[PDB]
Amino acid sequence: PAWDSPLRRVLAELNRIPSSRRRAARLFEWLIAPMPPDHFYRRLWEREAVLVRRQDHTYYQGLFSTADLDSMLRNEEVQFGQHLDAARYINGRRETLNPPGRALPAAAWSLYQAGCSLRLLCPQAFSTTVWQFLAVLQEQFGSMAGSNVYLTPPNSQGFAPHYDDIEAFVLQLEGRKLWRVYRPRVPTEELALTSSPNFSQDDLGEPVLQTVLEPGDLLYFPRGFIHQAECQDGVHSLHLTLSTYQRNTWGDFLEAILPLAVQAAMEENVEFRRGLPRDFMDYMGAQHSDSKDPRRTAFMEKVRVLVARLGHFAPVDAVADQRAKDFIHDSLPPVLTDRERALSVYGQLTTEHMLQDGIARLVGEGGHLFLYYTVENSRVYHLEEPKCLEIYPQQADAMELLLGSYPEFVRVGDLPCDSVEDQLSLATTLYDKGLLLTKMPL
Amino acid sequence: WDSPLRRVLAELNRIPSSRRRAARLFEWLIAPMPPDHFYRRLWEREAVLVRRQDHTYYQGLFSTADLDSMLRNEEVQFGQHLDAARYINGRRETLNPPGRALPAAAWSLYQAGCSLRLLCPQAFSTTVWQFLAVLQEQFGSMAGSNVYLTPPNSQGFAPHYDDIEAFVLQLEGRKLWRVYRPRVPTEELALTSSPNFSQDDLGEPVLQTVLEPGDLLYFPRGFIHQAECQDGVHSLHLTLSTYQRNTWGDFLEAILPLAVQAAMEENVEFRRGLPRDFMDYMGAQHSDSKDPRRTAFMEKVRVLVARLGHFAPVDAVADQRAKDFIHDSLPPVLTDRERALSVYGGGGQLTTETEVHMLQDGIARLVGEGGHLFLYYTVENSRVYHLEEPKCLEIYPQQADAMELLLGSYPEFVRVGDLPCDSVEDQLSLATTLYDKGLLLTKMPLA
Ligand code: NI
Ligand code: NI
Repeated sequence: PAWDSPLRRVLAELNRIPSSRRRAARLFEWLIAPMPPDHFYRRLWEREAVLVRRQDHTYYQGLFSTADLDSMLRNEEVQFGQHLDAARYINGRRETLNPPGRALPAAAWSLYQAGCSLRLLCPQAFSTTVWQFLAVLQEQFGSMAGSNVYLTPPNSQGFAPHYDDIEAFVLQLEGRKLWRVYRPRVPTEELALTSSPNFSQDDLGEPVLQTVLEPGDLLYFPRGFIHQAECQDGVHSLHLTLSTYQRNTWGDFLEAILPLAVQAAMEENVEFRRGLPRDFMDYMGAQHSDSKDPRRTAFMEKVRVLVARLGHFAPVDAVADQRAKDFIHDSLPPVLTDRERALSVYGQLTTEHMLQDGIARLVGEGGHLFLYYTVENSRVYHLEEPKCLEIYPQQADAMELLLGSYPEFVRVGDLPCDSVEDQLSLATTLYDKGLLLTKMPL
Repeated sequence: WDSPLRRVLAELNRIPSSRRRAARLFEWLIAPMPPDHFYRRLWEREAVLVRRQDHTYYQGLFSTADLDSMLRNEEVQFGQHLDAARYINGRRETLNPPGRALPAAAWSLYQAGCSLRLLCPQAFSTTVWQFLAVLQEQFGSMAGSNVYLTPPNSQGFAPHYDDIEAFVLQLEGRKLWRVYRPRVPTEELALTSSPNFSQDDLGEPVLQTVLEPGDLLYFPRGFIHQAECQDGVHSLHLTLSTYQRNTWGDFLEAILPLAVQAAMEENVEFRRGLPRDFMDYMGAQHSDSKDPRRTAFMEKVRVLVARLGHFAPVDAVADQRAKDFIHDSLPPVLTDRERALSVYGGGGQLTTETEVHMLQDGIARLVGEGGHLFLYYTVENSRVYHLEEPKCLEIYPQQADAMELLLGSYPEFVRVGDLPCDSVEDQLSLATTLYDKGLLLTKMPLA
């Protein structure tokens, strides 16, 4: 019997699936199993919270353990604040207790002992298993996948009730914790855009979901959904919560669209460049909130039709590209399979495909062309400034093909350039930067 | 001594609404055209020339002498208040010798061919002031002016197009004007001043004339123009300029981010996630894409942008622009009646029995900002653009219903004791603060 924890099983499996994309689907299919991904997104994602009773306390064995924390605190410069917070919720308040500087096992555990909950901002940096997990999942999210690990001692609550500004996937890892989740309390909170203030017990009402998680379980809920948790009994609780979809709304897309749309409208269409009525302020202003004038209301219309006309002028593509750019510079660097590694520079070449599917994007800025890529990003968010390189027009077509036709191999001498000077400097540059894998080791 | 201008100004002084005075002065300025026809058909559309057959028309406004007495009796200074300019053989060349333009240094440059341009004459001329201060009331946007003096057989400026509606009042001498239709759709009602052009680049003048004292030549932004003196006579024209940056676009530029803001706060569809993989079908790279779900994204966009209108704070922006107009506005020119009835001659011991209305119709805006109410006003502005910071005063919610009344019902007199106000201390306080601040007048001389 090849394997022991379905995590280790499925992880090994991904190393045997050749398409980074396909790997990405898979892992998520696993994450919410038995449930279909397709049914989840269509009806549940952003719609409702979700418990997955796994029945398998060993489901996640290998991802992260109390031990792995204990090592980290010993073997790495874990700093209170920057990497680790000590939290308490008692008598209805939260108290944070971060002794300045360095977070040593001694101190950490002595805080844990005093009822504090331990929260590890960024264990993707230190654990390479978590790193992989995220870096695979983020490719099917089209949005940064981040994660924190929470440890709560017996008979204590770490944090107050609140709603985040992200989609949360709680994975129970060890122990048992009593959760209470709530549906958005009012229209304006449904899919909220800002973390909420710390709420008290009167502030809320009756939960839609109230469960005790056990290792292997998964609990998911959309942003705006309030939630609190606690240890009871005598057992510790460990969980990793995965999070994404921060600032990834149509709204936030529109914000960028519109300013450029109006600029365009103004340069290209003259109606946008005409002068306002001269006496418009005789009927427009808070001061005339209530004018009977029937040109108060024509003005109002003209603003709407003109606003509607902007739909036509909006650089929809140009902004999609710019958001991707941000996802790239936002992304955790790729976890390679063994096959990929070996075929790549990480493991010469001649006129006889893409390293992975989600590591690079081509983006025209200022009549130029830049290929932005992930493969030199830290395992800390934005610790690296964005990384690109300049494509010259001659090679644009080729580069576009390479990205559009993964995972299909292409002969270097079938890359639609002008010359064979081009075809070689493109595959050469790409290959060295770790963007490109060969079918036979060079 | 007695010209049409002198006559219309003495007419304005007998017209009690400040809003009628403005209309009437414009009617005078573009006569014999009716303004009604001008603003519907020709404003922003066509160049317009008024052959007036009257040299005396603008007599009073400004003369060459008035420009001398300026130079010698006020610190007029090169760069800042006065520019010399020359166009010869193809190039403009600018020559502002640092320092204080006195007459010696001025006339020399005039003699050497330069055209003199006076940037801020309404500061020193009190007729130009009245002229602009009245006309801005009916343009609803800043009315600026410069005065251009040009010696014979010369040309001061290269051909350009401006970013403003321009009215040219020919005051002395003669000048050959050439006006040219916007050359391409993107230069029609253009957004910024053009680079100086070379006579090779320009098409066929849509209009060409010699202007004589008393004529008026209007033409919209975008329209290319240039002028030259010929014969042996000089030119002296004032150009009145307006409507800078006062477009439906500029209104929208402001609306939008507030509208998107409100839309997200106030409606869940905007707060929803993009989809997980849209950048598989939406990119510059995937410009040409086949995805079908693409043309769905595209529509979602257009349909949400459509929705955003129905979220736009159109009043609140109007109000902000009002507030900027107020700041840009020249300070008002009082009739002798306004002056006699207001804090310019007699002082605040009034009563519930005093009848009162606002001083003029265009000196104040009431604007709600940060849960507060402020009356912004022009009566303390300078006759120099933006020299003073925005002036205003706070209105407490127990007065706002009065204050709105007062502004709405100019020029109807309202007994003080009939002001919607909860108390009689409140009643008197508004009236008094408003009067002493010089925003109010009484029907009867206070003393
Ligand atoms: Ni939370
Ligand atoms: Ni000009």
